[PDB]
Amino acid sequence: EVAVPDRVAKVLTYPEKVTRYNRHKLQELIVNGPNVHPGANYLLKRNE
Amino acid sequence: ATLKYICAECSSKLSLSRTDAVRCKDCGHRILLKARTKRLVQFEAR
Amino acid sequence: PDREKIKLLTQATSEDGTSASFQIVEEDHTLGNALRYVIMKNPDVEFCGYSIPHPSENLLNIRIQTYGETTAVDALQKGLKDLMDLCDVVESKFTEKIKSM
Amino acid sequence: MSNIVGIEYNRVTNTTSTDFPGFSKDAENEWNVEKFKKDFEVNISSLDAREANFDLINIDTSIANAFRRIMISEVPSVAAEYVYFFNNTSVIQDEVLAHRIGLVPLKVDPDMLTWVDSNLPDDEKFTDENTIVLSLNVKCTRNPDAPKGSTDPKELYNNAHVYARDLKFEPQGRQSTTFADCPVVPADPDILLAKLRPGQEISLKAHCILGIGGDHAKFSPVSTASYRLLPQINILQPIKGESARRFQKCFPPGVIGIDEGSDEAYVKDARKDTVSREVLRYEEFADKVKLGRVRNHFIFNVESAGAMTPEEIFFKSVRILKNKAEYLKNCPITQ
Amino acid sequence: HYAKIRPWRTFRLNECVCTPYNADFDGDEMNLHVPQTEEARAEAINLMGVKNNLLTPKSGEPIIAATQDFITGSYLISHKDSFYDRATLTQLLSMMSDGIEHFDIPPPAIMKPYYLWTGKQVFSLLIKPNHNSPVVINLDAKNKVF
Amino acid sequence: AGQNATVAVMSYSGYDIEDALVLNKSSIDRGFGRCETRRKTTTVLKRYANHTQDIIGGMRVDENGDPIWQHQSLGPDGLGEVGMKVQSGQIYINKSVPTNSADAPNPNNVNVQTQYREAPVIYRGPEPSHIDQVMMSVSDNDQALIKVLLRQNRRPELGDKFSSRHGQKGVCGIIVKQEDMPFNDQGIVPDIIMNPHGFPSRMTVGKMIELISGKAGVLNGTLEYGTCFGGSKLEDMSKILVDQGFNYSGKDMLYSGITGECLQAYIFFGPIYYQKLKHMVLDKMHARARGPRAVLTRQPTEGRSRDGGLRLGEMERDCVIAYGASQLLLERLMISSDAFEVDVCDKCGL
Amino acid sequence: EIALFKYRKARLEPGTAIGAIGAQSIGEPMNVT
Amino acid sequence: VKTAETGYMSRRLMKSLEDLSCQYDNTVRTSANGIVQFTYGGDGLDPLE
Amino acid sequence: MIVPVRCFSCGKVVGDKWESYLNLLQEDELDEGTALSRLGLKRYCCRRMILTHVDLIEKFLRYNPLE
Amino acid sequence: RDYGPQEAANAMNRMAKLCARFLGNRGFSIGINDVTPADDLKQKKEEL
Ligand SMILES: [Zn+2]
Ligand SMILES: [Zn+2]
Ligand SMILES: [Zn+2]
Repeated sequence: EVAVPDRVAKVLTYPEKVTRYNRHKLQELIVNGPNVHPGANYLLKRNE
Repeated sequence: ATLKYICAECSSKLSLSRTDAVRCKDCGHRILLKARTKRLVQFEAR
Repeated sequence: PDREKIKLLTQATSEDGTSASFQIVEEDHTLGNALRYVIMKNPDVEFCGYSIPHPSENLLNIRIQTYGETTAVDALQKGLKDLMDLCDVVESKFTEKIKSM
Repeated sequence: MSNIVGIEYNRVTNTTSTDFPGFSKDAENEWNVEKFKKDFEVNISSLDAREANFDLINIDTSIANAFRRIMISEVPSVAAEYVYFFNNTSVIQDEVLAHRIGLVPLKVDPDMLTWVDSNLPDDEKFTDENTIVLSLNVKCTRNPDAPKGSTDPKELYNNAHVYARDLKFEPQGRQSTTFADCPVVPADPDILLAKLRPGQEISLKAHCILGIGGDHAKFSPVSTASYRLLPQINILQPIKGESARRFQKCFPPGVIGIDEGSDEAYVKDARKDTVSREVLRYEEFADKVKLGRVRNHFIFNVESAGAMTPEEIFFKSVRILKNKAEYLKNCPITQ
Repeated sequence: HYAKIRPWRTFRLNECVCTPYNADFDGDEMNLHVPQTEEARAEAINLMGVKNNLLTPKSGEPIIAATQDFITGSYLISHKDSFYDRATLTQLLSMMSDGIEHFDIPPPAIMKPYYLWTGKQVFSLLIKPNHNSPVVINLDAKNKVF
Repeated sequence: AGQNATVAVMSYSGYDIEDALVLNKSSIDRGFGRCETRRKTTTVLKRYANHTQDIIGGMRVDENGDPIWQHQSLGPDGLGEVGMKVQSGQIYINKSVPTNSADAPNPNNVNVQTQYREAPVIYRGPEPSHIDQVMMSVSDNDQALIKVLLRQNRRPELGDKFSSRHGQKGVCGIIVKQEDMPFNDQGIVPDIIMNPHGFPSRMTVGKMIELISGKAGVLNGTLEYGTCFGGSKLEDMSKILVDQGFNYSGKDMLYSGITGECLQAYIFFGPIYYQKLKHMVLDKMHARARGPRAVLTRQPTEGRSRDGGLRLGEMERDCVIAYGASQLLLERLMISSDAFEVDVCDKCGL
Repeated sequence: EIALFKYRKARLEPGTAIGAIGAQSIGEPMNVT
Repeated sequence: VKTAETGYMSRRLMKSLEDLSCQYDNTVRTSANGIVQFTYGGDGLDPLE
Repeated sequence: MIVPVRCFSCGKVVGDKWESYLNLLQEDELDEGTALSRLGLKRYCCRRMILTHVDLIEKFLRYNPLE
Repeated sequence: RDYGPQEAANAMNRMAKLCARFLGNRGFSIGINDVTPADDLKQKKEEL
């Protein structure tokens, strides 16, 4: 493992394609918003 | 006082008109600081 | 009573008392290094020891693995109720001598 | 092992408590009480107002060390935290100086307050009995009396040295009559919060809350609370003669002492000694003297910030750990 | 590495992995790269990860292990002079794993004038904590200053 | 330059290892090793050949008597003001250029010279800060000049290079609280606590004498000297301590804060002078999601300041080849840096 | 069992790039030179 | 002074050796699918494990 | 700058005694170690800061506004 | 070499979380007297 400071965890993001298993995380994970850590910031719809 | 700002050497209260001069009215000495704001400010000691 | 202080770890328990691992949220050595001293001298109790998982996180893991006969939780229940009585005595004998001075 | 720690020249020995039933073949010395109560004792050396030094005998290391830790933190106290500046011109940082008031102790007894609540911001946080507000303002002017040039920078000016004495108290509704007999005073009155020269002025009112030790040292009710573990010097052979006289100079003065040249050096007393283990470096004293400290006997000294009497400190420090244990008992174990 | 999030700010690795990096701490700087596409991840931890790359490419020789404190501290437990007691040992054999584990205490080394457990045991149980940990070893070696 | 820190020499925690110090809460909080920092932002005001002066006017203040938060921290003048906390994306000096400044001056105007493009300099930084002092002045050539300087006092956060002034160069590890780490008889708590291993392999005993000389100093109440080929002779240092109760050599007993039982080995501590360095971490931490790209290569720009992005050198890039990862490169030197669609022509490829 | 198992497992696993590991292997770090 | 030379040593030592792969014949071969060697080191055994 | 208000280890308040220290030295000329001792600091980390800590704030007050 | 990595690194994890937390709670240090020559190696030091 590498302990990572959350303050670079807020701004360093990983892409995820939400499909069928992820919703009740992710549909929740958005409502946190980018300020609090366990959350998301950018979002991209399938409509490209 | 409550007015705007100060000389360097004169250390004198100086209020300036909009685009008036950069000089200090009293001394010929030029540079001027800006005096402390009367507005409240908050620190947390810890 | 708030239901978050002790959480019995599902992962380290076995069955029928014996082993168990309790994590006590919001604590530090101040308690464990005492509580275990009462626990270890309980005749049955065998393995009782604590550690902090990581200081930047606040948790106290404590481990009780005893013989058969009485139970994991029953141990910590008892011994804790004993660590009560100590402090009760320290106050008793102490505040008495200080009053007489 | 006979509760006497080994002292050597290169090490110590025999540290662990080892009182518990189950390390021996014959398991005795198992808990209960009475076996404890009718054993355990306590003594005292001296009590001043802001300091106490007393003695605690025949309990193990652990729960004592608990009292040290929990004492230097968990007994709550009250110290200035938030600071509001009405301007400031001081040469001292408008940043730092705030930090200073944050630290200075205060003589007021807790239990006169209730814990601040995290939520409900602003007007619902700091409320009446929830906070002791402190007010300070001082301006410096050239003293019209000026005996001579460049003399002591006190006569030259007014109040150029601000002292913790300067912090006043501002009561409020219900706030006056409750402390009327116990008006808050800034602990040790004389402290340098700031130095400043005329033309400079500081006006600030700082809210003072009820904090907890481990969060910041400025909440520690105790300057220094620790326990020296009682030394035991014990000798073999009379070791008398001349060099016995050297033997006492080997230790710090009080220590042991010569009774007679024939009566050698009896041990006058322990607990004056720093356990500085010189007799071991001098060789020839080697075989006839060994050093020890007894795990049961805790010399225990506690300072105070002036917050309250240390007898009170050590006292409450217990009932914390107790109350904590019980609060753990009555919380059922979730699965 | 599997990343784990904590407070303050700095990259905290485990000391054992300092040697591949020849990481000195002191003031040196790192680089933290997340991958992006879903299949570059499974390329990373699985292939390029630590566990499987525990060795070295050239010598087939362990390049990650105890260094500095870990050696000497281990040494001081391994020191034939040492002993412990069921309270002290119990707590060690705990601390070694923060909790979480079921230890079966083997028979104590000596019996009578109390009870003790030699350091070779409290360190031995490190290897085979449970009876179900499927680790059985055996070996000979020579440490230095033999 | 430095703090004089009362410092054990011991292995503690397990956050120690190579050169990495371990500090002390409730100490660091008592005013140990606190820093400030001062920056200047010069904004020169200059007149343009159109005879149009770049103006500092400002303070929009919508909706009933208060400026927008993005603004705030100014005051009526439009310039920044003294002593007020300024936070991230705010504006500590409002500035606007004229729009037509580079046009051809003609002897033709009536009404509007007044169209301004406001391009105020924004504060950006990971922390708050404070505006202590601002300076309005005139340069030598008679053109308006404004200079403000910002300050912040950094608490010595985890990850901050310290020195022993003796060649030890290290970073603090876990910041322990107070209760933890040894104390002994006086009650004192070693403030910095330092890893032993560093001394033998670096083989520097000078410091390890400096500690003795230190503890001997503070007792007699005298600054005690030392110097190249000279200095206070060590063997008398003993005599000064031994009568005052501290071991003839620097070692002394201590009680592990955690347990509370005697530390099974002696420990060696006294005053040492630990100076704190530049390379404060809050400067040096760096991160990027997707930032700006240079016009020419359209791949991320360089270093701190401008914006993020880091280097994969051919010296490094080879590494992943040895592991054999194709997909990690194609993610790396392809997708994540410059992903680009070129339309080519099969026939006569271009 | 053990022996020849450790053998059959210890072999080039096809597809590994032995060139790269080769270079990075030699990489670090009377009178005759 | 010398480490700056060592870096160049490794970097160039790669470029000739950079792509050399072990195919599924256990015959290590070039980019262009020539053959530098038949078995691996007379052995076929990865030096790592 | 100013004498700190507690040491960096003990937590005994040193803020006070700096005045009484220097006064006690200049008037009533008396040696350092003996001075601080009857000034009431036995623990040495409490003591260093009295002994250590050059006072800059004077040398910073030459530069004040008014002069 | 026997059981595969997931167990190996498990061991070392326990190593760390042991030696770390124990070493302080016992303690170790250096000191001058440890580098101090005592009689002896002075006598041999001069003559040799
Ligand atoms: Zn003027
Ligand atoms: Zn074409
Ligand atoms: Zn102190």
